Amino acid sequence: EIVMTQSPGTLSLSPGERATLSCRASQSVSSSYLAWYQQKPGQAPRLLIYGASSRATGIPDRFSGSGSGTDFTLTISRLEPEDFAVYYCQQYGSLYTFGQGTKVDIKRTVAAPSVFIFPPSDEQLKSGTASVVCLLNNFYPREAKVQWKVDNALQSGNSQESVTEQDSKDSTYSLSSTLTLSKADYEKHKVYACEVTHQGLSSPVTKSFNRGE
Amino acid sequence: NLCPFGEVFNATRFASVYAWNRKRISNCVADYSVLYNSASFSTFKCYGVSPTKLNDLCFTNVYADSFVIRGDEVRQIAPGQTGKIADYNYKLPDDFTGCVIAWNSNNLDSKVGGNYNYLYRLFRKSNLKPFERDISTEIYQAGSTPCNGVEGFNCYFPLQSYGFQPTNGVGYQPYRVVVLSFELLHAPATVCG
Amino acid sequence: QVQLVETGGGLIQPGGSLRLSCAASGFTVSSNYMSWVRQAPGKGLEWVSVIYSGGSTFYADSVKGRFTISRDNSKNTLYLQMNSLRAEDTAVYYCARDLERAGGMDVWGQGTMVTVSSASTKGPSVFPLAPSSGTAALGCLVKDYFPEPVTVSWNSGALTSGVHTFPAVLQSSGLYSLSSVVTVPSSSLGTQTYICNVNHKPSNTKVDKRVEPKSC
Ligand SMILES: *[C@@H]1O[C@H](CO)[C@@H](O)[C@H](O)[C@H]1NC(C)=O
Repeated sequence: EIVMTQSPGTLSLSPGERATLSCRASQSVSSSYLAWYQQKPGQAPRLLIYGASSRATGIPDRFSGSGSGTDFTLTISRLEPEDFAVYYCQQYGSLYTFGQGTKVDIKRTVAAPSVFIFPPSDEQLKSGTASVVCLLNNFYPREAKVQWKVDNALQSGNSQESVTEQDSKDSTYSLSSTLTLSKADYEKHKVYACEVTHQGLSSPVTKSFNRGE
Repeated sequence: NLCPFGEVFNATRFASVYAWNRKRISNCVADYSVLYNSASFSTFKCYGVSPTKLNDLCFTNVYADSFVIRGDEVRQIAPGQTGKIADYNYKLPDDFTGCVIAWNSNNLDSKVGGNYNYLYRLFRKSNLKPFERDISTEIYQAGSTPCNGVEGFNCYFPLQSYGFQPTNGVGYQPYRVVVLSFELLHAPATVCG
Repeated sequence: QVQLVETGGGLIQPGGSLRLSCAASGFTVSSNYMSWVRQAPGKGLEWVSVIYSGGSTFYADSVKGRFTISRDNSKNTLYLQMNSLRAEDTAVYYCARDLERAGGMDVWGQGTMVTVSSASTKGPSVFPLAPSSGTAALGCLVKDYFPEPVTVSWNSGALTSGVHTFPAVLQSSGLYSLSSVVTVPSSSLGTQTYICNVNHKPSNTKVDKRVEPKSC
């Protein structure tokens, strides 16, 4: 099993900058059997480069590719607004395997999230389950960590996260994290806290509430 | 005299797999002693025959087929295999009787910047029958519009280059392959140990 | 002129069976290396199966003994027969033409969605995310529905600014959960009514929920 690893996971650039995406094969493969594909949300992949450096039909000149052995590079010389998408590398010399992909981000200045915490509603509590919701609003870049605390006990394995696509006007992200408990366990504890870590925060920000208040 | 195995094994040039070379071995004694007891072979697998017993046998003729593939494809040079080589370049029969020998030749057959002399057939409408040799260069028609000898969309040159580079992984390095078929006919035997 | 169109996707249970079709135009299926490639929600591309012009077939380890690729030359169509389906086969399945060194995978279809679940159709329960006691945030938690999708609007479409409707998450129970929030001026909390409109057509469920500050 040849494993392809792409780097970085996310690339943040402005229109007109130069994009350089790297792909490393776990085993040496010929440049003859290397390809690069582009994918936009809701659309099928589209072949950009085959045989390590040959552009496919219709692919503009700003797209170039190179590399050999285990390391390969896709380069977008000057970025257009159309170029913001996800990019996958692929080897096709031993069946087919893809990399996990690299997303090209629209870059902007760092913006910290505004954090909000929502206790469960009484209606949901009547049905026997408690969902606590933490919202991270309008932040940049996407990397953000949410740490649920219940009576200062760090929670793990009982929450789920969701992230919006980059906003078309301010180019920020939003995240929602939900912590789910039984009502029986929800009423064993008092302080429910959500601690957010992000580049735009010099220190982690905590939003909390006390059950019964 | 002695069967001229050295002409086959120690040959300066080897053929591309799609145009694999065949030497007919007749009227000589063949000692397999050098071949089975050389430590210079990556692969030495025999089918229907045991190698030590080879010097104790007699056949009508022996066939020595020779070509270059990449390492990952040597497994396809065996009865009952599938893949681009076995299907479109060199096909062994299911009842094959003989031996497949292969060795790494990165020192000989690879070139910095790519050695583009060694080719394989990539496109073919149907599978090869055993021991069939297809040297066609007709443009391959992947659609319903005739190609008429010019490359283009849905119209591809059927042969492709390996492009052996010494930096390749061992699975992508060139291997020289010799297939020895020991043919049993109802006729006088001319090759013996 | 060049077109691959996939059909046959739908909802099916674990252990179930389904046959995907891919009709081709602009090239001949039987003349080409033809592949199926799948993409699970939010993940990357995973090759599934390939058929050579000569008839040889190959499969990814994750589908061996369960999937079978085939073709009909008369209808210029590629097929994927999928048996013993599991929840992880849930994905968009694309059908693609490969040229290897002669040009990679240059033609793709637009894909068909396959969902594999034990879950039965069920409408969402809608709960308020009440603003606490500058900027205020309020929302609706749309919980425990199946299958996708739901649509969420605010004030019957009048309120769009500052609205974020998040991608659903799939829960351990096999049911989906989603949240839609909006930030407004805190003052507005006194003068403006906020209602989220949740529509889930598969269960023909339509909920209008008002979200107001809770009183201390
Ligand atoms: C090839 O050359 C080597 C070295 O002289 C020799 O040992 C070998 O027998 C030759 N080839 C064969 C197998 O005839």
